[PDB]
Amino acid sequence: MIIANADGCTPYEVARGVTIVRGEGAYVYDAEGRGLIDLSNSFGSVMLGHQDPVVTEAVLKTVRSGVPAAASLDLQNHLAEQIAGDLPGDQRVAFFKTGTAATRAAASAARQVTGKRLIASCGYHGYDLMWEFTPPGQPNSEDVLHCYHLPELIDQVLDKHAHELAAVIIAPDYIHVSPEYIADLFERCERVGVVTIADEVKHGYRLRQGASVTEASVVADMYTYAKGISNGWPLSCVAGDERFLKPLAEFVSTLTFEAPSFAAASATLDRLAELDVQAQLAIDGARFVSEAAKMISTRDLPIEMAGTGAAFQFVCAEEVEEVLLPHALAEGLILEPSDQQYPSACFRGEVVDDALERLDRALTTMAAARPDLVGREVTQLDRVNAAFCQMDGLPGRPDGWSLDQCVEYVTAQL
Amino acid sequence: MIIANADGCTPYEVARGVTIVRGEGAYVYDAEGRGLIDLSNSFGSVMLGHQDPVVTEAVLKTVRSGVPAAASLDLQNHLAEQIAGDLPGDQRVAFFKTGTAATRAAASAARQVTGKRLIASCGYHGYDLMWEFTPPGQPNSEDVLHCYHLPELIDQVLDKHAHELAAVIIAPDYIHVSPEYIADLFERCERVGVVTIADEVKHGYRLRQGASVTEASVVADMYTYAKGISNGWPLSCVAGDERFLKPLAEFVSTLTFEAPSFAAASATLDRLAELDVQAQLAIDGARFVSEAAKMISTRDLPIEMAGTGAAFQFVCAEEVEEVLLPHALAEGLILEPSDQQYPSACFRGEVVDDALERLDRALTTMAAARPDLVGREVTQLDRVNAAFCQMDGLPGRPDGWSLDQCVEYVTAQL
Ligand SMILES: CN[C@@H]1[C@@H](O)[C@@H](O[C@@H]2[C@@H](O)[C@H](O[C@H]3O[C@H]([C@@H](C)O)[C@@H](O)[C@H](O)[C@H]3N)[C@@H](N)C[C@H]2N)OC[C@]1(C)O
Ligand SMILES: CN[C@@H]1[C@@H](O)[C@@H](O[C@@H]2[C@@H](O)[C@H](O[C@H]3O[C@H]([C@@H](C)O)[C@@H](O)[C@H](O)[C@H]3N)[C@@H](N)C[C@H]2N)OC[C@]1(C)O
Ligand SMILES: Cc1ncc(COP(=O)(O)O)c(CN)c1O
Ligand SMILES: Cc1ncc(COP(=O)(O)O)c(CN)c1O
Ligand SMILES: [Cl-]
Ligand SMILES: [Cl-]
Ligand SMILES: [Cl-]
Repeated sequence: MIIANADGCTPYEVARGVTIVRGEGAYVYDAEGRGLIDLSNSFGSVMLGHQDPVVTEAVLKTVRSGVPAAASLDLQNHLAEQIAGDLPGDQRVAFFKTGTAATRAAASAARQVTGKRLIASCGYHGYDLMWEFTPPGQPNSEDVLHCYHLPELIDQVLDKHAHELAAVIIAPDYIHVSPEYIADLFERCERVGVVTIADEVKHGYRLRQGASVTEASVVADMYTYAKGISNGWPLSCVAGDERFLKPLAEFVSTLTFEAPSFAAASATLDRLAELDVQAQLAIDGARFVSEAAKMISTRDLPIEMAGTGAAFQFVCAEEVEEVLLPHALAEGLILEPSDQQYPSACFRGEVVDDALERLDRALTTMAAARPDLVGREVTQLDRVNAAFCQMDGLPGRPDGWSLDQCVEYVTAQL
Repeated sequence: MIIANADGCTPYEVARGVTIVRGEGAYVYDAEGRGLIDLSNSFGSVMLGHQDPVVTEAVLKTVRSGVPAAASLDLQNHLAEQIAGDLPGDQRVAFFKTGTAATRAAASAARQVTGKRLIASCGYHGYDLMWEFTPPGQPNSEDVLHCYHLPELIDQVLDKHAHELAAVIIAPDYIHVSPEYIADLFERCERVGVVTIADEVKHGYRLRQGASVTEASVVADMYTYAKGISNGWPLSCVAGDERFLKPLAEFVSTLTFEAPSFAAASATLDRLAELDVQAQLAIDGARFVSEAAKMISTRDLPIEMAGTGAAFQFVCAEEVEEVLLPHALAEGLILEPSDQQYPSACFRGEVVDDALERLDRALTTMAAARPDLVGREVTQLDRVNAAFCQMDGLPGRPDGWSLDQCVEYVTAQL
């Protein structure tokens, strides 16, 4: 086709054989009027639900005013205050339009302050070539080294380059590793004096009202947000200590301060607080995951639930996931492949029961269509592969694997 | 304040002492209800006028549908077809959210295809550190060399690095240099086989329905657009030959394909065609500039008009511009400093006469407030300084200047 970039982080791939035309709350609707429970939510950018009435009213009033970009100083500063006030310490906030822009800007700030170039990384930070994964110990074309969330690989990069690193940037994750495991990655870098960036683009405002790493007893020099803050409107930020944010003074685009996205984001943060969204998702998602695990068990299918609350995953072999996903779609349940699911604030009350009923039907048709899968075992390699897709790293060194085997595994995935 | 990035390319700086609350058509309105003719138009991102009724209806319908990101395949492909169809050749289109993202992506594509790193540049391509200006012959921190629109500096970089360059990226401009001058910059690079990027972020869809360089008898391997295509909504693109666009397949963000901006952009391109916008601006802007020059002449003030149509500039010393701009604001006319003005499609009919009447009053109060300025001469250095701010380069080597003097001048501006 003529659109060159319809690949990568594009959501709703399971539904490419149907046509989605409307979204409302927890549901999206196809061209035939069928409602589907949406667990993609634009890859987690929709934290409140589609067409949230308060976000929509704020955007509509802003559009109808016609106020041009960079004129709504009170609103822009207010959103910055909202974001900074949820982080421990004294932060300034620089706004961008995508998560990739925010993470590259955070890295650029660290390079400007330290005068160093090399960056070490765990996780996916966006589409820019600076974030392209290369094997352990091999700097990519923009001088970024990738450590795959392993403390031993962080230790190697620190042993060889601690004096040379502008920063370490870590995307936290908690489905397959603990908060203590994530905190240890940050602390190893802090102890040698390396600037830290907590890449909260995925989890910021999803797991709690602020940065996920705060609850892991971590503080970072800079934090990046995008998905959680704006309910599907294109806004992101770097929030961090003044020393690192001052070099971003001129990091501005013509439409950095277009008003509709600021209105959406400020309303989103207020609504997340008002509806107690992250705490309620912890409860409702836990119920979904526990009941899903029970249904899988009674049907003897080779799937395991991992995680809970706002971030959980159907762990299974690729061959099994390729059956699960179409069977769920046929029952009106949209799941993202090779990733966590992304429930929104609308995944509460009867919506959870509706989703469970649809999953129950999908598991029944799956077992009837593919009886050869009933009784199949989930292997260690299934679990490792599922973790590597979800968190873009290894969930610690798997039991029985040497560090060399970990490096060979990761290299083979690229 | 807590917003770290309120500097740089932020529009409406002349109005930082007043509060703008509404925009409609050619006008914005302050908190006291006063209407001001807007010649910033969000630094030229508003090509149709604030709250264009057709763009607004398309956006509102899209917001009210709640359709999530990446679901409106027909609309996304349609916009790509609209853009590619206005360029000679067979293009594919990769979408981004800001002009800076598009120009960095175009440069990255050239690096991927050629396997080379060094880039040569004329003009401003955005806020990323890769676009930070350094003196002639000094590569910046991301291996970009800056040539300041001078053919002799392009020749030096080609003499030293032609075999090494991934691409040359040129932002065209036509206020202070001719289309033939711009074409020569591209042709010098073509002849030695270097990939060319026409950075049309400012002029694409402003001067004609497509790339400005097309009318200068230029073709480029890639083109970047942003300001002209979306009437203030955050959307940009790289449009170019398949060989260069294929490496951008995975250059995607979660909200690359959020629907409101695509609806705005597709409606904007249709409206620009329907209202014959660029041709009509050529006429109305020419009338404004000619009459403005006449009024300046009768009042004997040290200002010269440069350019015409959709892109013109009040050329004067910084000391004079600092009087002109507040005096124009006091008469309800918003001008951008140290740049061209950016009239929109609403700058037609009686709006042009209204703007001329306001300018006439501002010139009268200026002459009465600052009688010492009456009869002052505009110097060569005034003209060169004005060109350097507007086009981020030299308008050819000024008369009587050596190439060394040009290099020293540019170095002193950084
Ligand atoms: C197979 N090589 C992959 C490479 O393709 C790429 O994978 C990304 C992956 O990281 C992204 O996925 C990542 O980002 C998404 C978010 C963007 O929606 C998160 O939801 C998800 O948890 C995270 N794994 C996915 N969206 C696209 C793949 N091409 O980056 C990591 C990698 C291992 O190098
Ligand atoms: C004084 N050093 C400057 C440096 O500050 C910067 O200048 C930019 C300038 O290029 C931009 O201006 C540029 O981009 C704007 C567009 C973005 O609105 C265009 O309208 C304008 O014609 C163009 N000159 C201006 N918006 C911000 C300055 N800091 O980039 C060029 C430079 C010469 O290195
Ligand atoms: C953790 C993380 N960091 C950064 C990014 C990049 O953000 P974006 O897709 O908005 O460019 C992503 C991908 N969305 C992400 O999940
Ligand atoms: C010619 C040119 N190129 C690229 C850019 C960068 O675009 P943006 O401000 O949208 O990031 C600009 C500045 N807007 C520009 O004028
Ligand atoms: Cl709902
Ligand atoms: Cl009007
Ligand atoms: Cl961006």
